[PDB]
Amino acid sequence: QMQLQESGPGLVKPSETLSLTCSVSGASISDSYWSWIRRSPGKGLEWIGYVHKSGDTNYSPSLKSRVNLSLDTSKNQVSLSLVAATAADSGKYYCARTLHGRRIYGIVAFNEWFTYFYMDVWGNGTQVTVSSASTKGPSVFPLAPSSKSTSGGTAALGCLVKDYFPEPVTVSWNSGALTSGVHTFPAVLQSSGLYSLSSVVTVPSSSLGTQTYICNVNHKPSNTKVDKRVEP
Amino acid sequence: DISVAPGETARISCGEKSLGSRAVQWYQHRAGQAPSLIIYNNQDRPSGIPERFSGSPDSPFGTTATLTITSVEAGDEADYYCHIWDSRVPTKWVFGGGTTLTVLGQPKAAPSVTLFPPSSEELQANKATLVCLISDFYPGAVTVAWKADSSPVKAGVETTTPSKQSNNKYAASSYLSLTPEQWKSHKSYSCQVTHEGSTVEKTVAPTE
Ligand SMILES: *[C@@H]1O[C@H](CO[C@@H]2O[C@@H](C)[C@@H](O)[C@@H](O)[C@@H]2O)[C@@H](O[C@@H]2O[C@H](CO)[C@@H](O[C@@H]3O[C@H](CO[C@H]4O[C@H](CO)[C@@H](O)[C@H](O)[C@@H]4O)[C@@H](O)[C@H](O[C@H]4O[C@H](CO)[C@@H](O)[C@H](O)[C@@H]4O[C@@H]4O[C@H](CO)[C@@H](O[C@@H]5O[C@H](CO[C@]6(C(=O)O)C[C@H](O)[C@@H](NC(C)=O)[C@H]([C@H](O)[C@H](O)CO)O6)[C@H](O)[C@H](O)[C@H]5O)[C@H](O)[C@H]4NC(C)=O)[C@@H]3O)[C@H](O)[C@H]2NC(C)=O)[C@H](O)[C@H]1NC(C)=O
Repeated sequence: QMQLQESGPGLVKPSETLSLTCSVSGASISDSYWSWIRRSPGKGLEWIGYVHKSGDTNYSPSLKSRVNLSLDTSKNQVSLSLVAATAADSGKYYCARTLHGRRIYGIVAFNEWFTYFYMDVWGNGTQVTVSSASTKGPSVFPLAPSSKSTSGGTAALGCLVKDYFPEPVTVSWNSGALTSGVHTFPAVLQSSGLYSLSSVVTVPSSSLGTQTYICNVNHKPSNTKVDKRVEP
Repeated sequence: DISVAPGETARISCGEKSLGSRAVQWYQHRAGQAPSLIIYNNQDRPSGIPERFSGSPDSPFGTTATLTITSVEAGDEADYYCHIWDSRVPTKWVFGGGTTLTVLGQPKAAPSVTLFPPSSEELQANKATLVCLISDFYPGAVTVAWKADSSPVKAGVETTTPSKQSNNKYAASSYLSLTPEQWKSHKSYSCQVTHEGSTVEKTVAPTE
């Protein structure tokens, strides 16, 4: 059937041009209108614009000055170009076939109709971050053992994986030899533009005496591997 | 943003009251999934969409568009957007709604909160991070306020949105970033997680 796939630089420095590509398979772009929609982390679904071979093409007024939707029949692709990108342009960008209908509520004669558009087929969306952030490896801090929050006989210890960029970070413990009781929290995107995550593992309190706990933080984006011994 | 049990009927209002005549589309945005058209032309269900999903009819004027989901199931937990097209109102480029329908497919679970103080290492590096780790709560909505001694702390707070852990319960993080000064000076700092009316509050102190 029709499948859509948005692709493009997942990360874009502010003022640079966000350009995305919707690759349509099992349908001609020429058979449909095409919309781009973004979900900005702020407020939900922003219909960016739509484009047809017709030339029936319109852009969100908030983006009209900056955006260029565009069809490439040979490449069978819808393309979005958003110049002068800012953090507000961060979000998941969806390509969608746009269908349309007439809503005829009076009589055509009195012009009592309108064309409405709707998107039946959406691509998965490609996340786009507009960030001044440059690749930064993580400071990894030990979260020394704490019994307060865990069940009896056990304690939580962790590694705070602080101020890295971009995603992702991988944390294992004792080189994967400790999987039981491990909870790696998803990262937080901070004001810094930087991510921090924590990974706690809950272990026998008895073992703090003897068992060595090393979290193995891996942040391939910066080719950093940290192995934090977490002591009590 | 509303919660219903499976089987209950979800009614979702979205957008202003109708001015002229409308074709309202509804879209369902399941977490991580692509959105899907679930209603077009006010009431018309696209092929595939179950009869459980009804839309609101065009007239009378002054009507609020309303998605009705009956016999709600877990698959219905999503964001729901109407896209209103009204004859006398300019074309909406931002989908109305974003109304998050939560399907309470399990009972309320109390948040487990772990709070870690700044590591020495961190303080050595002239930084200080309080880590609040919140886990195993349901539904996945918490509120996290930090307190220095007993005063609320505005800045330094970065809190993740919740995320499903494997056991279908939710987890979250809140970090409080401090200067070592800020940390060493207040007698305590508290991570207060409010979930579903109840509050867990962990506290740590520079004296450790
Ligand atoms: C748009 O987005 C869509 C939808 O996105 C999804 O939905 C969103 C909301 C979110 O959840 C996203 O994560 C989703 O992706 C997306 O389409 C999706 O694409 C996904 C992956 O890209 C698919 O994921 C799969 O999902 C299934 C479950 O699907 C059910 O639920 C789905 C989602 O919930 C739903 O979509 C479906 O309707 C369905 O109801 C899941 O099971 C899959 O998991 C496998 O695959 C991943 C990697 O793909 C892997 O990480 C997992 O561990 C798992 O791998 C399989 O693991 C099992 C168990 O371990 C293995 O079984 C064992 O196999 C061995 C074989 O041994 C080997 C060997 O090492 O020797 C393997 C060798 O390589 C092989 N050698 C050779 C030469 O072949 C051999 C060989 O196989 C035999 O030895 C020959 O005899 O052996 C033995 O058989 C053992 O006995 C056996 O136990 C498997 O082998 C292993 N296989 C694989 C393939 O790795 C997976 O996660 C989504 O389903 C899919 N959804 C849809 C609708 O398409 C889409 O991409 C996006 N659109 C685009 C294009 O942009």
